[PDB]
Amino acid sequence: APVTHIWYFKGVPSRLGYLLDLAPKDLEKIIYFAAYVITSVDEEMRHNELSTLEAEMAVERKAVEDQRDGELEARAQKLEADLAELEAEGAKADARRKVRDGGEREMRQIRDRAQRELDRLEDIWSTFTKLAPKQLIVDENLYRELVDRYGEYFTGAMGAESIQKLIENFDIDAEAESLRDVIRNGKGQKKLRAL
Amino acid sequence: SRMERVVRERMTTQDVEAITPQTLINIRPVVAAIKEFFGTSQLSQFMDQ
Amino acid sequence: KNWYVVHTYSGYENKVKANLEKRVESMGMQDKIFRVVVPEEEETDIKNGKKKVVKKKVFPGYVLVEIVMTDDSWYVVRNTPGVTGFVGSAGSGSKPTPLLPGEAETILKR
Amino acid sequence: LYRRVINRNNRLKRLIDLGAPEIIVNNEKRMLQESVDALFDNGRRGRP
DNA sequence: CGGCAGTCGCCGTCTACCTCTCCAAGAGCAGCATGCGC
DNA sequence: GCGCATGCTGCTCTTCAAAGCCACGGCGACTGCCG
RNA sequence: CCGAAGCUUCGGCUUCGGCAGGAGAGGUA
Repeated sequence: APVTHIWYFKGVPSRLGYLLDLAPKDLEKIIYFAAYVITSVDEEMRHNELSTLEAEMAVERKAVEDQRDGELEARAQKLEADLAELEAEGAKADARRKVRDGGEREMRQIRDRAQRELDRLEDIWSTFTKLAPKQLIVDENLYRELVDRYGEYFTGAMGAESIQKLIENFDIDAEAESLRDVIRNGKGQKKLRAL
Repeated sequence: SRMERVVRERMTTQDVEAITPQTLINIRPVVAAIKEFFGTSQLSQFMDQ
Repeated sequence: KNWYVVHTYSGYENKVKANLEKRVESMGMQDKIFRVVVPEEEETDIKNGKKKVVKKKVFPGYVLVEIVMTDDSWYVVRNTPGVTGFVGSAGSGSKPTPLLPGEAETILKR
Repeated sequence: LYRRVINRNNRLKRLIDLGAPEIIVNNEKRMLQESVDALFDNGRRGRP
């Protein structure tokens, strides 16, 4: 398996980080198997599939809503029935007030579960729409999900084999003239970083 | 302290009714510390005569 | 309940298995850990008829261990006389990553 | 330091050419990287 | 966004010569070797 | 007399754990932090 | 490279034999 020379990464400064435009902590995390990075992203296939993916996502959206209302109707069924059959026969409805608060928190339990699911889908979509190369992504869960659903169009991994790919797919001239353009018309500290 | 750590760790892997104080105690760490102090140390110095 | 991985030194897989199975009860937690499996297979070889079957552990140095997750189970299955760590710790080792259903099944199905 | 590098490399090769799960292979690759780093400059990162 | 100041890591700190001592240990795996049984 | 099982000695590894102990000046990135 | 032993035509030839790294403490100018 490929490895990385210590002289060009743990120095002052980090020459590898200066070449790849990555913070040294990010390099340390990627190299020693603690985070992922996105090597490439096929944007043409993420353009001629947009509204189709949006329609499948709305299908799952509606299916999650259908699930929610299904078990909300059946929970309100059980509730209504039992509560109206035994609405504190004789005494004060302190039992139906305990299960009033408990049933409102049961409705909000399934409601926050459907909210959680809505958030999962929202973030998955956002990330799959804001996926540029050389972007570090942590949390194995999310990665695995993105690689299951939208497996293709996006490629990436961790370790020095994933830094060899970043170095191989590197264009010296474009970055060089970009830095010269920044130095030509710029001030502040971005000019110092370019220098 | 090293010997105490060893006996604490080994007291939970042996079977009861065959545990005696002589089977829980290791002498090697203590003699190692003593012979390491009296030899390669900066304060036990070769005497000048 | 998931299947995790543990990293012993070298040659101490069966002694870590024994010490762990003893400390399951001797310590005081019979409902946390459940099953310890040291992956093992065979090796075709003979000495003019007399067999040997070299103990070729299919994963030299690791011991899968079915376990739940708390704050005393981690303690017991990390101070065992032999284990070195909880292989899988990707990020301050704050919650070991469990083995994936598939791979766990195809390893056990050997 | 050479013996350590060779041992880790041999173990990694045998585990890769066996069909091992990803976690174990990743652990071995990290350990090989650390051994080579200690060969070239011992003490620069972590403990000697 | 935009300055900003503490902070944290890495670099360096004279030359030449003499004498002595100390420098992995515990655990585990075969390769036969022999006693005993039918 | 032959076949089974279990014990002498060379002989070759093996090393993640974790508490321990706590100048001085110069230079340069950097990094959370306040506005 | 040195030693021992043979051939030696006196240029030499042959046999055998043989090694030297770290850490700490004290001192003299």
